[PDB]
Amino acid sequence: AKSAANKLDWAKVISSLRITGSTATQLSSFKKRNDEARRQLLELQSQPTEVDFSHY
Amino acid sequence: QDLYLRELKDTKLAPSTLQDAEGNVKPWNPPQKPNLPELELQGPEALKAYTEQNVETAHVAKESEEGESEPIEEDWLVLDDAEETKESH
Amino acid sequence: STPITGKVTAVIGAIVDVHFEQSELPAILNALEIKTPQGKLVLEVAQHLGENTVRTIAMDGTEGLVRGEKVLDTGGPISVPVGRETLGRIINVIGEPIDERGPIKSKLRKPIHADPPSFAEQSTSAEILETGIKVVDLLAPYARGGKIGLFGGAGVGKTVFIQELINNIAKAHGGFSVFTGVGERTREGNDLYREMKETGVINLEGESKVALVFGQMNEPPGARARVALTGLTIAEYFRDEEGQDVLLFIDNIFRFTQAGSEVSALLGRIPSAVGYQPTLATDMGLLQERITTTKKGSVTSVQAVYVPADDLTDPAPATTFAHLDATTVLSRGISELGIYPAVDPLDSKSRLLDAAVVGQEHYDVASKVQETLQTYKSLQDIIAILGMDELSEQDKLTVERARKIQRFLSQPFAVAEVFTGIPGKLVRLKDTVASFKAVLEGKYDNIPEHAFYMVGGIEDVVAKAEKLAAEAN
Amino acid sequence: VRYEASLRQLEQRQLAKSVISRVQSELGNPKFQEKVLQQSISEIEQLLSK
Amino acid sequence: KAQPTEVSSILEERIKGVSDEANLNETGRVLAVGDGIARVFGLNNIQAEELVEFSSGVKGMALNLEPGQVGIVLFGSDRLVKEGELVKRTGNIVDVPVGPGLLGRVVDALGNPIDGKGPIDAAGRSRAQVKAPGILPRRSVHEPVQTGLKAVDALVPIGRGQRELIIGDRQTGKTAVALDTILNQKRWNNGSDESKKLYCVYVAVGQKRSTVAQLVQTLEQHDAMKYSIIVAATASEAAPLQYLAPFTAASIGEWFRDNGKHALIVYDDLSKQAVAYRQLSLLLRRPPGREAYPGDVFYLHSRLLERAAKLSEKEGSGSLTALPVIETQGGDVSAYIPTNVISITDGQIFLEAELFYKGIRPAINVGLSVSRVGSAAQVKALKQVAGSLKLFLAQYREVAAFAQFGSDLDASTKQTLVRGERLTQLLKQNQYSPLATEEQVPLIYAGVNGHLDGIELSRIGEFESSFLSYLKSNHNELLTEIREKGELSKELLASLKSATESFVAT
Ligand SMILES: Nc1ncnc2c1ncn2[C@@H]1O[C@H](COP(=O)(O)OP(=O)(O)OP(=O)(O)O)[C@@H](O)[C@H]1O
Repeated sequence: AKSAANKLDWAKVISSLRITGSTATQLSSFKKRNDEARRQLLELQSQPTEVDFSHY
Repeated sequence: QDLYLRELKDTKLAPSTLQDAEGNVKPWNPPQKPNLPELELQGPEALKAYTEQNVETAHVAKESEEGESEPIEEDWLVLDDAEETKESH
Repeated sequence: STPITGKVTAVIGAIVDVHFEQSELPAILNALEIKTPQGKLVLEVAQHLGENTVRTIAMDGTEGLVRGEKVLDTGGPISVPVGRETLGRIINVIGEPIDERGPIKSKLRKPIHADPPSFAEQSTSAEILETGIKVVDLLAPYARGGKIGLFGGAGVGKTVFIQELINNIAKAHGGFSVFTGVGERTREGNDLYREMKETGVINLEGESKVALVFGQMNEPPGARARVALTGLTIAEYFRDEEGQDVLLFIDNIFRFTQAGSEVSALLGRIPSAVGYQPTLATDMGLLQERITTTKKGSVTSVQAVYVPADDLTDPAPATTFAHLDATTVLSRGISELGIYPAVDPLDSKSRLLDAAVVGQEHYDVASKVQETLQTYKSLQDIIAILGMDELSEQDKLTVERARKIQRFLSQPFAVAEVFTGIPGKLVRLKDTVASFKAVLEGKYDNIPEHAFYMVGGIEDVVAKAEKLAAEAN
Repeated sequence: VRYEASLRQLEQRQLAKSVISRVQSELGNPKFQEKVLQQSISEIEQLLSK
Repeated sequence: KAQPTEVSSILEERIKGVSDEANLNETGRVLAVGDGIARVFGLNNIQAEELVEFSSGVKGMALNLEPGQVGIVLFGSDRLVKEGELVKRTGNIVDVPVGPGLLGRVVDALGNPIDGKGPIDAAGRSRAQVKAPGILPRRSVHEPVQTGLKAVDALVPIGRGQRELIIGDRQTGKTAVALDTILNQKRWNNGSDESKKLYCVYVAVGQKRSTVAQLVQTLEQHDAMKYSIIVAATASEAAPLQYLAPFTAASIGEWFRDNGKHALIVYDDLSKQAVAYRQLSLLLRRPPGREAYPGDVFYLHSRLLERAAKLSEKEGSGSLTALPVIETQGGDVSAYIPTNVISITDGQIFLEAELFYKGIRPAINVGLSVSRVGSAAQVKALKQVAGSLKLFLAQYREVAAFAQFGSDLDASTKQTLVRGERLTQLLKQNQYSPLATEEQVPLIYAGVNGHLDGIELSRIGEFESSFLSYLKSNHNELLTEIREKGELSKELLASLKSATESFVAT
């Protein structure tokens, strides 16, 4: 359900067309892009965080 | 086949004093018990890192904080610099 | 005791046919002796014609053989004395020294046609061998237990380069050197021996750090097709017994391919394409795959290449280049600018200049160095045409930085202390990467160009900067 | 797990040089004599069987 | 501990049991061993290409029979086979262990494993010289082999059962394409459906020991060794091993082919197999042909590569797909060997050296690399959004030498030149990062429809990972749509255009 957040962010991108010279607002969206792109590879990267006592 | 039989009996029994009864070894001049189960037993923690990686360091994360509960003397600066951006906008 | 005595039935040039009496025959690649008034004459059995009759290739001159002489057998392959007593002793392919320093009191005698190491023992991550010369360990690093193609004709400091490798492997990794001249010119064989005495890598009284194997040109071709194997076995005993990282120097591998051509054309096998022997890939592999890295130690090989008629689709360089991990070119246009060594930067490329092995920082620094000298070379025409006014600040700084790097590549040698007198600086890798990194950043642009010529590291760069600041005022 | 496989390889190479020791143990015997009887009765078993 | 001695003693019982029935209607003396081949007297009931065993462990294949004597080629160095020894005949045409138990192992040409992981759990033996399947149990290819490279699945697609050639030059990035394809098949080898899994058999011939060691280490870093089969015939070992090893690996492939499953094989590289074959035919006095490969060297690569196609439903819908690798000499496509592999395989991926010299890795020359039955078996989505891309790169290649004049031009050539440079910089790819088709569609889709034209040329390399992470964080449902459907409908296309123009706008 993150697409509503990002859809309203691109809505504010085509509305931040109206204010040229954005200092750090797009950089704040860059920081949420940074850790949101980090968290998905973090959750997909891991194994089930346990020692496999049956086989291993 | 007594060829096979005597071969396998010497095959079983000639290291059986190295495996069954621990009268360590007659032909090998260095001793065998301080090779693998005494020296090389701590081998993998002599081959990997000791007391951080093998003890594995169940470690507490550094609790990173918020903007330290100070709105005023920086929200007014953000507001006036935003006035300056909208001047430049 | 129980000798296997037969008669020589046929002498054809360098081919010798030996008849044996029945139920006695040694297999292929076993050493046979013939006693002469001049010494011993060694044969290696290569083909069995049936009829209890073998056919060998010579290992020394085959004049004067009466057919019917007794043929003594030694069972195994060509034995070589190995170990500590072999150091500083010029051994031919037979196993006898020719420096007239008496017999070599070595402890074992090893075969040379051994097995290459099995696949479970091949080391599964080729690390970087810290050689010691800067431009080697920066741009085209030598693979630890890999293969290195050292190009270029003589007279560009190639012997100086290879003695510098000897001293730096003696210092840093403590490894010994085994030099092997297959097909080596005899005169420059003696000149190499004299120079290796005077540079200190051969001490006739102390502990020398090299074993010489000189298979001369005037031996029959069966000799030169095994001299490299002799040097290889002297490498293997230092590898798998005492556990070191040993440098095997081979000059010159194209003459080894000629030895293969003439041995397998004297045997009457049909010649291949261009005229090299049809056992080309296999009899290059039996020399290459015994130079590798096991879990005990490693032997890294520096072997030259005479490119035939300046052409690289000829199968002898086109077969050597399916094995070489890293090339190193000693060009003309770099020693012509008075640079020691003359490791040309744009040409000497490695298969182990990769960030997954050398690390990210090393690969970044080396990539920026290659692009810097690349842009420098692409600018060197319009530098003469237009001058330094067509350079923008994007460009004139790159010209300055690249002159700084090109002067910075030269290194004071551990062997040019009787040449130039400047004592050699064995530069580590962790100094080298950081030094080139700091010059690529721009933290020493104020330093003049003259203080970068024949400098060890960034610390001696700072010291020479202060000394030339003092001499200018 | 890697070190366990390495220790198994070391056990196997120790028993390989022990096999060399067993070759040295076997080859001094009058099994060199006694074993000709084994071949004799074995050839009796093989060649009669057809 | 003594557990392998237990197993070896059970094998001693087998050897002692075999000694109770050992009567070798065969044995003959070794008359003469020469030229690396043996002549044997006796053996009056041997077969053509029957395996024999000398008295030193070196096996051999009896490849010719004459009235009087039999000529047996060796399978190793001739240092072991001595004159006057004893030649038992095994009884078999040359076979290798096939079956699923080889997955993970590293064998040489005769099924002897050399990894050090015990004996091969062998589900059977199969001949090396199998007749290829005739024209009736064949189906034309209709399933994708998603290699994971961008440019391969963009331009030159590979069908299950389509023999494609990776031709190139020395140290020009030939092996990396096959290695990236094997690592891309991890998408389905972790999965559950058999008919989407794709087993990889990598057959290293003529290469160094340490290269195959590093390649096994690479296929255990990224975990490919639950489905890999390495057949190694390294250049230390002698020539008829290299003549044999790709054929035995093709028998390994046919075992997976007949049993319904799908499997990829990689020959690497057959220009050293023809080296080994010209060695074996120039030591038996057979006279050479053009450039001294012997006159039947077309037939060798024929009878090798023709044991790989797509079986129809009548035999079980299994498959075998081959990627031979040919080392040419300096960008040549017209020596005698690379004009025989081309005249068998269904197309080329000509990895030209000049483009890798400019760092564009992998260096597929687009205007030369073509595939013949690739187009009928691509993923439907890429075929919908790259039907211009081959023609557009042909268009850009037309104006390649026309723009070197430096002359000022019209608007259309500048537009195509900018879009062509963005596409050329776009198809680069780092090592060991294959992109699945679910991510190959949007990147190519951003390339086709002019969205990149505002970006500078250097940002494109990080534009790739940025636009991918933008789609991974937010429009994950579009990636699942491309995964499930494999096809872009109109609504999917419009949503994708919105999701492009969003991230394109910043
Ligand atoms: N995508 C890539 N990323 C990084 N490096 C690459 C890539 N593609 C190729 N290379 C480089 O190409 C070099 C050789 O790769 P590869 O083995 O495929 O070439 P090759 O011609 O097949 O060599 P050989 O024929 O000896 O196997 C490697 O050192 C590798 O670093």
